[PDB]
Amino acid sequence: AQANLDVNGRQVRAQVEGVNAREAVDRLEARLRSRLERIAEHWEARRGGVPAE
Amino acid sequence: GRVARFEKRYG
Amino acid sequence: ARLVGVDLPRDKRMEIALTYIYGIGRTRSNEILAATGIDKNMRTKDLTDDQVTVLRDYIEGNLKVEGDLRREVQADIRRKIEIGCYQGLRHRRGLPVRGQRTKTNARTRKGPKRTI
Amino acid sequence: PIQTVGRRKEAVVRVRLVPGTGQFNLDGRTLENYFPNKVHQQLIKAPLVTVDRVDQFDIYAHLDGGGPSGQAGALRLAIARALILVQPEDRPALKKAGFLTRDPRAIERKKYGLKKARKAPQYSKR
Amino acid sequence: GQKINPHGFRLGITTEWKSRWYADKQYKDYVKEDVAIRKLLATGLERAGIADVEIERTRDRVRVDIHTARPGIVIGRRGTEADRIRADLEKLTGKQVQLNILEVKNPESQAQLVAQGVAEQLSNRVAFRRAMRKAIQSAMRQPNVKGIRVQCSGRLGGAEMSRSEFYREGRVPLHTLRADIDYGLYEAKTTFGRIGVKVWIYKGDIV
Amino acid sequence: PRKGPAPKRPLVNDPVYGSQLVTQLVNKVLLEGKKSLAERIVYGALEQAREKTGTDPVVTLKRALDNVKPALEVRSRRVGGATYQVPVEVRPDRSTTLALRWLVNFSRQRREKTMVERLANEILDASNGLGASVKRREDTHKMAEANRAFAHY
Amino acid sequence: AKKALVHKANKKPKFAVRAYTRCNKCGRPHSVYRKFGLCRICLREMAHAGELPGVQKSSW
Amino acid sequence: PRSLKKGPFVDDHLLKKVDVQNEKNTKQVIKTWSRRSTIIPDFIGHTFAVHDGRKHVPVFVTEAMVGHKLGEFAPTRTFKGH
Amino acid sequence: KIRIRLKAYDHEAIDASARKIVETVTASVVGPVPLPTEKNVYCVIRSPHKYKDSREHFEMRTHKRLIDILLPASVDVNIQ
RNA sequence: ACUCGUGAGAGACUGCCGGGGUCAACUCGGAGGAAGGUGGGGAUGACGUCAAGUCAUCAUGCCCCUUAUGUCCAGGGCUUCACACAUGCUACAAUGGCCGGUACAAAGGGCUGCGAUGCCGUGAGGUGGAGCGAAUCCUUUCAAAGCCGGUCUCAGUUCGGAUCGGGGUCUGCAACUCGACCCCGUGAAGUCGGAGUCGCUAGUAAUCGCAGAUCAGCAACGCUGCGGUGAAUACGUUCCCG
Repeated sequence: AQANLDVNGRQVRAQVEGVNAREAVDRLEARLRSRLERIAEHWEARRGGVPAE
Repeated sequence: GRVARFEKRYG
Repeated sequence: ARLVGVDLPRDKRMEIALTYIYGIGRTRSNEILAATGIDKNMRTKDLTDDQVTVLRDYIEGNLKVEGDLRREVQADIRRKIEIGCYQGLRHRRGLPVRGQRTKTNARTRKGPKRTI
Repeated sequence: PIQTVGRRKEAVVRVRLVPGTGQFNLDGRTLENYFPNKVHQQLIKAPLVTVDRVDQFDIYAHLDGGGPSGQAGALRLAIARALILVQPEDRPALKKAGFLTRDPRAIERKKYGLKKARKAPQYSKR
Repeated sequence: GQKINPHGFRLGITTEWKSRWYADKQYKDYVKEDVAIRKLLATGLERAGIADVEIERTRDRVRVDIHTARPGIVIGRRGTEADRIRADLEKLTGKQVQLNILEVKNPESQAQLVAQGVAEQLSNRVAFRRAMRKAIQSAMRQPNVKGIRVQCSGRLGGAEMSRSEFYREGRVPLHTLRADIDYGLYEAKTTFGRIGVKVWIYKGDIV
Repeated sequence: PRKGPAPKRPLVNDPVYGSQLVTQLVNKVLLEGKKSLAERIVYGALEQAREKTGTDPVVTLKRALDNVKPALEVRSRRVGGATYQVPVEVRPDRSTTLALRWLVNFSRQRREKTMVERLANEILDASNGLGASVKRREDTHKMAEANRAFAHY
Repeated sequence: AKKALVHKANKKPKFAVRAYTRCNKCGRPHSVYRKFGLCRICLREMAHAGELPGVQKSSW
Repeated sequence: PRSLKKGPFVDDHLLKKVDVQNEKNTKQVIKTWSRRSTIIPDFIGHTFAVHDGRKHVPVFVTEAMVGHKLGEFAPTRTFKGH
Repeated sequence: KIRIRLKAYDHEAIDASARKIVETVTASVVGPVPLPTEKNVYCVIRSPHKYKDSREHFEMRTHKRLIDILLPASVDVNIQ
């Protein structure tokens, strides 16, 4: 299973293997969720990396 | 008539 | 001026003003203007009534325009439809009739895009 | 007599110079009928201007290849070479003017996979 | 794909064409009968290592020069093999065709012959490593041979997984134009499939 | 430009006016390589301005440039992982380039039925301080002023 | 290609609009060169092997 | 369309079929495979079983449809909608 | 006067042919007048399947020499 | 004699000078030269990665079909269309449309092919065959953008050409499904295009035309080459990607 999303110009793609369609789709969904979590780039996700003090 | 058009076209 | 029931534009060169007739384009306008003799570069507001008459009689003589041409085209399309030919049912459902591709294009016959 | 050549990106100009008046004979046509552009005339007459020797040489030219701009450039280079042949000692003034250097700016060869020499096909990441 | 064929890389500089004739209208049929002759000579002779095949054509007359490491096997003492090859070469619409059977001076500095031997040993029962070691060590003894690389790919040893292995000794600058690289490729037929063998050999450089 | 600044092209002087600025202008208005048409447009615009005002093209062109030449601009600068609109001083070459580009672009949107007439009207208005390019310069200077607090970095 | 089609290519019919090139050595119908009578793959391989008298790599 | 010099293209098979059909003034159903054959005024009464790809469609010729080809009246592709 | 036309795919071969041709005819000769080389260019796709963007170019070059007066299989001779 | 064609050769090597430099690599500037610092562009792609692509160029281990999954033929299909995505072409016009005149290229192809003069059509095109296996003849003598003159006057227009009706030419045994082109008429959307996104550092982007392969004909606006005219910008690595 392969998935490609265009989140506001940013390409997020994932690929998984499975023994059947259902398992592959579920693993693909989990992988895409992790990728989107790592992609956020909004303030809440970019506030701990901004230099402080 | 279409037949006349055939005659003038081909004859 | 009123020509075959068509109001010519206010100020146009004569052949391009005559283009406004449904049965006349540019080549037809040029050749008929050459045939009857009135100048091609002369405007619509300079037409004399005798000129209107001569274009009227020439056009009604060796040309078919406006309502007769429209109804003849419509009758031809309808007759092509009713004989069951390929172009018949192509006309019936509003699809291109000259073998054009329809997988993506042909929005002209399909009309504006619809979503579903 | 003296004869020289100028080359500019597929344009070739063979020039013959005599001490006559400032008359240009480009394949039988004058500087007006040929080259109907003021910028091209400046580009032609620039070596004469910097060498001060305007209107004291009658020029004949054989032109082949390229377009008006390349032909004008090749003609200017040929005029500069004719001037240096006739009078050597003004080489600085010409050379510092750059008229004595051939321009190696040719059309870059087209490459496979690209629409043009450098233009690339549009790539969509999606 | 990484490396282009070395013979074609230096075709116009170091190596020479394997077919020599001129044709404008008759280029296509000349090519047809050329490849027919090549396949006929490849299928007919397999015991003696056929190093090379040149073909020259002038109008009617064709000269086919074939190189082998064992000329006696491919030629007949009464002309039987010569008669066979002559008869099968007439039948290829070669009109008047004459053959020059020749022998290579060193049959271990030739990359094609080395690949031939390596494939023949690897086919029946020989472990591949022994084949490359013996071939390389035998190649180094020759005087003009200054470098050699031997590489085999496929299901080596009848395994279920394909592998690629290569051994080198000396200098093999495939990027250098003036250096000549004798290149030889051959496919060994094993019960588990086909194994590809490539050999590059460096004997000095020409200018 | 990662390894350093790039050399500049030394464009040549004009034949019928002998100034660098008009050649820069014809290069700016150039489209699709039609240099002859661009030169015709620029020369016609200069002649139209001369006929309207009665003075030399170049002096009123320079007056228009000085009227529309900017001195302060605003750039997006990222300091400490945060972006701000910092006012920046403009080098003379960049100011001239921006002024010429604004003149050409705003003359392209006029309604004088022809490129030559639009360009002539725009250059005359800029000389008198009425052109839209003058308004653009006023707005960019105002924006530079409004963000002066971010001038320290 | 298939042996049957390759052999059928050699038959001369009453109608020449149907004759296909079908490169000689392997019968590939697509991308056949008239001068050599070989498809692109075979043309490239034989050119690299040097079997074509005159053809060589390009550089310009 | 076909050039006027060459004449209309009608296949010989259904040609001789229609001459032997009209010689006794009886019009039985004629089954044919040549869609490319045009329509001749000699077909005015005859009805053809023109091939489609799966079966043969019956087409009764009239005066209006002369000059066309048989394949016009045997639609190949079947599309009803999505 | 008859024209001797040499066409060859190899350069050095064409010089050799022209040279011994003029040697054996020397008859007054015009010399091996060169003629423009004829170039045939072909572009092919490297991969058997897809990969269109990877192309390889080949050429065949024909050298022509002219002899006007008053062999290896590579070079031909056309006498007219 | 000058180009040009194609053979041989020379010519760029930090060669010389000045300064930085561990007197070292290397670097900055200058002279000379056509070219100054791997001159410009190509061919060339290390060990390997991604079980990348190709059992449909080809070969091939194993499995499978073998009165068929082999083989011959006609017709049809690969061209279907309520939609979605991608690559391109033409436009939305006055830096333009149309008409008349007029000047400059390179490269390539041609024998059962290129095919001229002349004649007949408005035009595809028809008749005809001069000369050419071609630095010779034909592709016209080759172009278009370009320059000059006239007209149009900012409008869904003299823009745009889709779609449709009618009439033809050529190839092919055959242009219905399913060719291209020519003539007359018809004259849609389209007013510079949201979020977002792509290419390009100089003979480059942009724009204009020409040729070739495949090819009986063409879906070619695609691909591979050739030349014509030819820009803007680069302060500098903080941010984005590798």
